[PDB]
Amino acid sequence: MVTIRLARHGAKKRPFYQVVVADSRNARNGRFIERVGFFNPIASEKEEGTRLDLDRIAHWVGQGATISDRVAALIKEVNKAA
Amino acid sequence: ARYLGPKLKLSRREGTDLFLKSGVRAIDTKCKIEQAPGQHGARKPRLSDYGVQLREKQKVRRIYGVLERQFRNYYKEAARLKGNTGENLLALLEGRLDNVVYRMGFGATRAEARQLVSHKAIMVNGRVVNIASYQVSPNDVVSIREKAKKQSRVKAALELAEQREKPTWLEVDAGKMEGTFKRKPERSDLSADINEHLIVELYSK
Amino acid sequence: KIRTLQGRVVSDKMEKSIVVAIERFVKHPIYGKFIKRTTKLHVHDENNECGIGDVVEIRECRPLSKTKSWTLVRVVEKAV
Amino acid sequence: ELQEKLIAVNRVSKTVKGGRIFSFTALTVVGDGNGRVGFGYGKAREVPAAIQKAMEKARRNMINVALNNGTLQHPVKGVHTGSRVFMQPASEGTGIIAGGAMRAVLEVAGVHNVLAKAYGSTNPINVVRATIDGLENMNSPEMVAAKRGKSVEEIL
Amino acid sequence: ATVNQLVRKPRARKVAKSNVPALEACPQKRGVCTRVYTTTPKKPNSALRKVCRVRLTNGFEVTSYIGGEGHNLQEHSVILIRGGRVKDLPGVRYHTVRGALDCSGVKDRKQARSKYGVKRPK
Amino acid sequence: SMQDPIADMLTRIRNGQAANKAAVTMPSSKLKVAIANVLKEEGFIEDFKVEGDTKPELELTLKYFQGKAVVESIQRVSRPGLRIYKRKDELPKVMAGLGIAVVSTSKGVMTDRAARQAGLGGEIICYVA
RNA sequence: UAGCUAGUAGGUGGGGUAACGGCUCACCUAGGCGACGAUCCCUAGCUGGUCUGAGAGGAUGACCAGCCACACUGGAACUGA
RNA sequence: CCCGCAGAAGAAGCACCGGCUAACUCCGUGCCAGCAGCCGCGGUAAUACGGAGGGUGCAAGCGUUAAUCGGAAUUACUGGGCGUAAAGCGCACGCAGGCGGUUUGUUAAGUCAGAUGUGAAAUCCCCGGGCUCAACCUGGGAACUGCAUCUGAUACUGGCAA
Ligand SMILES: [Mg+2]
Ligand SMILES: [Mg+2]
Ligand SMILES: [Mg+2]
Ligand SMILES: [Mg+2]
Ligand SMILES: [Mg+2]
Ligand SMILES: [Mg+2]
Ligand SMILES: [Mg+2]
Ligand SMILES: [Mg+2]
Ligand SMILES: [Mg+2]
Ligand SMILES: [Mg+2]
Ligand SMILES: [Mg+2]
Ligand SMILES: [Mg+2]
Ligand SMILES: [Mg+2]
Ligand SMILES: [Mg+2]
Ligand SMILES: [Mg+2]
Ligand SMILES: [Mg+2]
Ligand SMILES: [Mg+2]
Ligand SMILES: [Mg+2]
Ligand SMILES: [Mg+2]
Ligand SMILES: [Mg+2]
Ligand SMILES: [Mg+2]
Ligand SMILES: [Mg+2]
Repeated sequence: MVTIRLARHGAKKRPFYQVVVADSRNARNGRFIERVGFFNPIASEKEEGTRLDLDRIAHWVGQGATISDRVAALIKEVNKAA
Repeated sequence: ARYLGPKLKLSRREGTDLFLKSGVRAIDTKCKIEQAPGQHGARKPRLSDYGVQLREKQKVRRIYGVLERQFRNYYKEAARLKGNTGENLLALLEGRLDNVVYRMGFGATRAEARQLVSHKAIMVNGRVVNIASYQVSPNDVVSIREKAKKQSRVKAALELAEQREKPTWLEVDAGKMEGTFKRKPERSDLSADINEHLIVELYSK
Repeated sequence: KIRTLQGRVVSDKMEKSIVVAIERFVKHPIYGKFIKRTTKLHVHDENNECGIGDVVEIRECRPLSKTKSWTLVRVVEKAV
Repeated sequence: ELQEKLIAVNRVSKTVKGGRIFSFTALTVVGDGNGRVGFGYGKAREVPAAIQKAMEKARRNMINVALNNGTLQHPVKGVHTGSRVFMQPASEGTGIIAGGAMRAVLEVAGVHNVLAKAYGSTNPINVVRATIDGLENMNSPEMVAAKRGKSVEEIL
Repeated sequence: ATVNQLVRKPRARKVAKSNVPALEACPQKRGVCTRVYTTTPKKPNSALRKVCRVRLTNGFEVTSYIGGEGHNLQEHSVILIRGGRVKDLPGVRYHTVRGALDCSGVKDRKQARSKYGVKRPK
Repeated sequence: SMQDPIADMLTRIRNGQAANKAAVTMPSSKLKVAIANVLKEEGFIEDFKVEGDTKPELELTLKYFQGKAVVESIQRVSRPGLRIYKRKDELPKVMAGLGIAVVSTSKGVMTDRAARQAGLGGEIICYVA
């Protein structure tokens, strides 16, 4: 039901996703419960590129929230690089 | 989107040398600078206050080669920034890339500087910047790429710039054809014949 | 510590029911004048004690009828 | 050193048995751009004579304004007949934001940054009188501290 | 003026009325010309102004002025009208748009060509 | 009927200054005494005193500097028909600090400068310039 | 547009609902709302916001987002969390 | 996005010029034709009609129309008036309502101070970052002037008692 996934903001051809925990039934860019970070696929050097609040994500997962595949890969990458 | 007409006609109508010619000759030897253009030029126009404000704004615009929409955006930004609105507007205009390359001397006029910038002769911080209105920041380095460093107009304009007065907020090496934007200029460094307050009032009407 | 209101009984002509009036002193949004405003409530009073003119403390509770959702707590200045 | 400015010139008339007689009136304002300003009203048969007489009359009867660095000490209100004027000090660089008569008087008196607005009738003569009156009935920290028996630091 | 009085009866705005009601807040309207004729202006003017009575697509019948020097307008011609009143001509509150559906551009114009629907001469 | 004694007091002060009277007298109350104390400490009147056991009369000795009246303008702000209350942030600046507004805060009546320094709001009795 | 309201306002009991309840029924009481605008008529999706304005305000509710209502017109239930 | 070829070669229009409002002369017409936001123009010298030259303002746009706010302090809370300009009921009594001389005590309702929760994100604003710049996108903050609760102050207003 409650999931953690990416909402696609930004401009044409330059995506910028917003990692938010939301009810699965809502629209992709629609109603969400909480924002837990961001992910810029076209990020350049010296830019964060990916910021995830691991504490809140852990809280929601413990409450039963699911993690979309891409968000899982982002979490893996973050915990592997740092 | 660019004024392609006679430049000395503008200089006469504003009644002042706007530096639209290279400076090899005198503007009095190139035109009748004392007479406004057109058939009824000898007339003595008793321009009103709105007239003087408009003439000042047009003088600054015709000095810098900036159209009205972009100039008004400049004014909005300057008024938004902290400090003094007129000095901020003149600071932005001086921070224009065309203006910078003209000041350092890789161009006889600002039209020639703009032509270089457009035709990709100029590099800021090592990258070719095509956009003429690009705002150079303090400590930026503006150098001419070699394939246009060979061009003779650069050399001739450099000699003319050495002939002219030198800016105090820019440091240039002609042999390397590179310059540094040391700091934002001030009203002490900007020509005191401009009256920015007229422009401020005009755009606040 | 329970959120309660304090008002004046306006009528007691119903069985196990009174209509109190809470008076609130509120600044007018536009003109800044402080204007008196009244809200009329129906209050459930078991034992039918409260008479017209009393000052009553009321607490909001679960619905008890179509229009009654406030219940009596105590009576202050029971003298009419 | 006195900057001078003509605000308005009008053609008034006086009906006589033989016809109409048209004369010209000129309102001018003079000032030293450093806190002294006066206005003059001059009447003549011709415009040059009228402006000359008005300039002389305004060069006389000047008054002193307590200017603080080219700006007003505090908001002032002025009124003469049906013209009511409001003047407020403003930060450096805003320029002089005022209508024509107020613009002329303040520019010649030396105020460089001020927010102004005229209510009621904008008849130039009364607007000039009202703004000059408001500029004159303005008190500075020095005089206010002296008047209340305090120090300027005590007044802040 | 008293605060209490304004509380009991707030300031009530004067309701603006439009000067071109037959347009119904539209920039232009199509109509079918019902009678082309000439009229006489109010004095201090003297001329023969060209006007047309038009039935609009929303049911209104209105008088519209035909500016310029020369019109091919006759009965049953479909024209486009816009707001704008001819001050010295009572009852006329609209203009016909020259260069629009059937109002042809006035011949032999070199200025205000966009205002009179005249193409650029070659 | 007299329904704003504070406004009456300010009106007597204004009229006495316009009529070049040495001193003015009015019926006393503790709010009036507090206001007169504030005016005296801010230097707008030369002195005040109270005379009387059962019906006290407040006498204010007014101040003139160069022939002209010291109080240039004084206007009641909060009035019975419209009470004015201001939070500490929105306390007014009268004549850009050259004058003083008398504010009644929870710790007594004081000037706007004193209330802003003490971090308090309150009712706005009057402006004095 | 100055009076509106008989399930109308409240109460006891039964039934009904996932849930309180005139939600419904029987009986009893004669109430309830209204000049702080009830009822009636006209217009209208609401908001974050957008434009303007020095501000207070005025107009406004396209796109984006939250909520509501509708699915040719009127009515009704079934399946199902 | 970068590199190479060719050659100024493929690329300037719209409105206006009597005052308000920046920018004026000639010719044609002659209360006609026509212009017009307002004032207004035209009856034989028209800077106001039509063309030309010149000029002014914007510029891949420029004008006209429609609509909202502003200017309009012209519904005035901020911020208006009522002898004669529009505007004090013929006059009085008076219910509801609005306002309340002075002192002390108590309460803490209005009022003020602090804290907590909330005031979705986006939007506006500030400091930065990324698209060659800008538009645009975006990190953080501030704001969301509000509401509710708790703890205090009691001057003023309100309640109560004398
Ligand atoms: Mg463009
Ligand atoms: Mg119910
Ligand atoms: Mg005289
Ligand atoms: Mg007027
Ligand atoms: Mg039951
Ligand atoms: Mg509808
Ligand atoms: Mg305004
Ligand atoms: Mg609305
Ligand atoms: Mg079922
Ligand atoms: Mg002119
Ligand atoms: Mg002629
Ligand atoms: Mg319009
Ligand atoms: Mg208004
Ligand atoms: Mg009036
Ligand atoms: Mg009358
Ligand atoms: Mg009478
Ligand atoms: Mg009292
Ligand atoms: Mg309290
Ligand atoms: Mg950048
Ligand atoms: Mg942002
Ligand atoms: Mg928000
Ligand atoms: Mg008391």
